[PDB]
Amino acid sequence: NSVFFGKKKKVSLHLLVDPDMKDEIIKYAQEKDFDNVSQAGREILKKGLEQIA
Amino acid sequence: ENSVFFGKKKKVSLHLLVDPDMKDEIIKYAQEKDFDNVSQAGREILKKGLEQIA
DNA sequence: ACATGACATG
DNA sequence: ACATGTCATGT
Repeated sequence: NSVFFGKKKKVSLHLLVDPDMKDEIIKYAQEKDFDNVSQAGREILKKGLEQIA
Repeated sequence: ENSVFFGKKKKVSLHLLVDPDMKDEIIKYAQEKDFDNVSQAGREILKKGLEQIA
């Protein structure tokens, strides 16, 4: 991850979520990701994905 | 308005950049489970992820 | 590049 | 009210 030559750019993920859900993600971002919400969203999505398989 | 009084919550925008590989995975899940509705797949996935945390 | 939203079509 | 995308502005 992070910066390096040829690294593929990220793609826009845009969706509507419940207020409570977005708030949990924001709190999580402030405590673990330096308030970077999109970073927090990826970590949580990754955690959600391994629960699928 | 009405639905509001009974607890129906208006959804809010979550906009973030994701690695192309992860999006392909959210999309494959949307295909298998939500009739390709990526937003709905993202909610279900995010919820499972949040359930870990707390 | 990336992070956030405001615009902008179906 | 949703779903998805592209612009635009400040990092």
